[PDB]
Amino acid sequence: IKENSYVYVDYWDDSKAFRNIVYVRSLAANLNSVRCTGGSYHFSLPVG
Amino acid sequence: AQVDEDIIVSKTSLWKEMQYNRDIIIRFKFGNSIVKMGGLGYKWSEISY
Amino acid sequence: RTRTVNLYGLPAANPNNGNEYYEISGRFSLISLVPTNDDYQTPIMNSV
Amino acid sequence: NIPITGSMDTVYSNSTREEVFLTSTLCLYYPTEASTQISDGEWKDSLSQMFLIKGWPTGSVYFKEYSNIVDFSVDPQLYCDYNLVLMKYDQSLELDMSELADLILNEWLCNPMDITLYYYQQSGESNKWISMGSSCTVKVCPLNTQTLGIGCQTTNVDSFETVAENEKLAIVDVVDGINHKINLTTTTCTIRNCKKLGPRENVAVIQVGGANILDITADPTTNPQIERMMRVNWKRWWQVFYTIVDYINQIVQVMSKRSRSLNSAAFYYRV
Amino acid sequence: QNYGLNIPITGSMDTVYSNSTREEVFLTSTLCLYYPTEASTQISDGEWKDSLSQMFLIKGWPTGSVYFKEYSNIVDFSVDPQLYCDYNLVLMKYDQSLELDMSELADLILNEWLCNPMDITLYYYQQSGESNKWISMGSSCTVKVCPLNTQTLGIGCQTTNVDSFETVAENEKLAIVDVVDGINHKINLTTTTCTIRNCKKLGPRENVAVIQVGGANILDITADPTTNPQIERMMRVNWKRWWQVFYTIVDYINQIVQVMSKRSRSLNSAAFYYRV
Ligand SMILES: *[C@@H]1O[C@H](CO)[C@@H](O[C@@H]2O[C@H](CO)[C@@H](O[C@@H]3O[C@H](CO)[C@@H](O)[C@H](O)[C@@H]3O)[C@H](O)[C@H]2NC(C)=O)[C@H](O)[C@H]1NC(C)=O
Ligand SMILES: *[C@@H]1O[C@H](CO)[C@@H](O)[C@H](O)[C@H]1NC(C)=O
Ligand SMILES: *[C@@H]1O[C@H](CO)[C@@H](O)[C@H](O)[C@H]1NC(C)=O
Ligand SMILES: *[C@@H]1O[C@H](CO)[C@@H](O)[C@H](O)[C@H]1NC(C)=O
Ligand SMILES: [Ca+2]
Ligand SMILES: [Ca+2]
Ligand SMILES: [Ca+2]
Ligand SMILES: [Ca+2]
Ligand SMILES: [Ca+2]
Ligand SMILES: [Ca+2]
Ligand SMILES: [Ca+2]
Ligand SMILES: [Ca+2]
Repeated sequence: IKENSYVYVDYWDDSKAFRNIVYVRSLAANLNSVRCTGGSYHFSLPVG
Repeated sequence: AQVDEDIIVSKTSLWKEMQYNRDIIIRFKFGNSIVKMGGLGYKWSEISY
Repeated sequence: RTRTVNLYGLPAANPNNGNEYYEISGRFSLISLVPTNDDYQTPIMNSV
Repeated sequence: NIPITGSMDTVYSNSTREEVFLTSTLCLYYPTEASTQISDGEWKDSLSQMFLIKGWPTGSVYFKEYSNIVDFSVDPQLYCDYNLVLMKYDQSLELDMSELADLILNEWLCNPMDITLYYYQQSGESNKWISMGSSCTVKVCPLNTQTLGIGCQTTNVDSFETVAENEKLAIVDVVDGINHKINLTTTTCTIRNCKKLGPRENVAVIQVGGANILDITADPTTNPQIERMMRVNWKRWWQVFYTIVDYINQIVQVMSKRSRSLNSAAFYYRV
Repeated sequence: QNYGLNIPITGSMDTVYSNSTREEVFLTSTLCLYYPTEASTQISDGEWKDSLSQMFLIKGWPTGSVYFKEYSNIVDFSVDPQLYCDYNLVLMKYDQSLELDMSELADLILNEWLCNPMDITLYYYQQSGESNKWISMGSSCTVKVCPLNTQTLGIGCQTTNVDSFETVAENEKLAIVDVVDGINHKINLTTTTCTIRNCKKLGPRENVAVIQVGGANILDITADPTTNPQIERMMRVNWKRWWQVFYTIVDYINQIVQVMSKRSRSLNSAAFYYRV
């Protein structure tokens, strides 16, 4: 994941805002940024 | 104006037109597919999303 | 214990890093046609 | 208000000074450094005896010390019937001193605000939001018609526009007619939506230090020097208190009986 | 010919009139804020001009009217103050030791001036009357004067030895020096870094307004000691946060332009008419 790429996050709730959401206009939002740090993954070789 | 307001902007006999503004919490999680190659077991074929 | 070094990004090996999730506070606004009374239900639950 | 007709030839009535001194109470709010410099503690009793010469009965005078101006700003209860507020001026405290003077001198009708649910406008010129607490840092994010920040992101409190920081009392005026989202430290500070009614006749502010700087009217254009914002120079708190005692008749003449059908009960030191 | 100066306009005191002389050569009136750079420094934002334009649009000013202009500090803004614009407000951040420079910039902008040059190295100059000053503006002006006798002999200063001259303004961006009216004077300053002009004062420029952001009331535009007028346009506020100051100005903008009046405005942006 680098600058040229993108991350999509689709979202849905059980509230009234999504009850019959099939047409939408004037769509906008404000999301504060976030950070994602990758953890460690051990490649289990047979020997070594 | 409320944080979770339910505002109207046009109403008709069958249809209406609601304006919805909501405060939300987007909790998501990355996905990965580790596919390790065959062979002796020292090779991995793909580490994808 | 490898040769490939000093290269930026995020790998797919473990982007979660033991986090149960990545949280973004946010809000959205939208305008949508819906039937006149909220006692309707579009299909949301699925069999594939 | 019903009409009250009155002739223009009736003879002036006798002096009501003695009646009001027998029927009312005076109360002085002074900073702790006053007592510290006085270095005494028979001084309250001595000043009560001194007031008795000017004609205030023994129990009529109430001395309510406060720590300092910014700390007294937080929700000042004026337990009295004629209030004097000695107010020592120091540089950089101009706005906070002015805030306190505005708050107590002007009559306010305040309503609670629920920051966590509603976005609040300001109705007009007379409306303000007053935040009081141990440390109020109100941050405002104005909103569009679709409730989206301008100059700010509604969910990122860092991008908000700070209009007060760590202040015990802040009287914020924002652009009227625009919804706002507020961030204020809900555990510490309480914010209320208030409208300025007429003035409060009960209270007078004796600025003790520097130049004429108090600006009760938040409007930039008008800077009226109201009669109840008195001022005097000082070097010795004993001299200040003797000045007040000697000229007490003039001060209470400047002040006048409070007139408002209040609704919030609170303790008063009446006779 | 003229605009009918020399004949009187008559009006009735018991009638409210209807028809008006509608005239406009504009897009519309343009509010115009001058703020110190420290304001933007403290704000630490940069969609903030957009934010304030959106606010003014609510208050009734279209988008392309309001303008925001940064100046480093009041002393540096004083040198050749240009008001390129229609409804001018100037936010002056008061602080100690800048009392005279602030009062002097206020005196320069709030009032209309009619300035002639001064070939300093050739002639000797006087001051005709109470409304006449010498305005010196530049990177660093240092005005040293020397009054002259009726015989053109210096008094208290030898006209040749410049070190004996009386310094009246030392290393200032703007110096509005008034000297004794009726004395010939020999003047010395740093001709490359400064320009000195013989300026009469016409009526007051009733267009620009001055909001003193800091503390006590010190602005004395009237160079006279006896009079210290407090004009409607000498506005003042008590400040801690520049955001609060700008919100105050925006909220009460209508009253501020009600105090002002745009009918006084020149073609050029200069703070003083120049009449060679
Ligand atoms: C206005 O802005 C301030 C600045 O952030 C808000 O403070 C935030 O308040 C919430 C709730 O008190 C804090 O949530 C906490 O989250 C941590 C983990 O993220 C959790 O361990 C706690 O139990 C709690 O849920 C949040 O940390 C705090 N923000 C900061 C930077 O400290 C304030 O709430 C805002 N005003 C309103 C009315 O929401
Ligand atoms: C009012 O004053 C006059 C003159 O001192 C005095 O004669 C009169 O008795 C006073 N009125 C009353 C009610 O005592
Ligand atoms: C219209 O304006 C003129 C001034 O040019 C004035 O003389 C006249 O009285 C005005 N109309 C009315 C009805 O008063
Ligand atoms: C000002 O005085 C200095 C010192 O004598 C001199 O060098 C300079 O030429 C004078 N300025 C003018 C404009 O003559
Ligand atoms: Ca911002
Ligand atoms: Ca304050
Ligand atoms: Ca307001
Ligand atoms: Ca004011
Ligand atoms: Ca100067
Ligand atoms: Ca000399
Ligand atoms: Ca003169
Ligand atoms: Ca003067």
